[PDB]
Amino acid sequence: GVEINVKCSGSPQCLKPCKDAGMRFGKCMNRKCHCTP
Repeated sequence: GVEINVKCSGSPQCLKPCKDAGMRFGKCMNRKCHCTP
């Protein structure tokens, strides 16, 4: 279960493990963002 949010662009928190595409679409930590802006 890695979908606890649909509004959290806390980049090194979501983006540190997803330092691959964009900064957001869903959750930061637990879910390291669904990085599709």
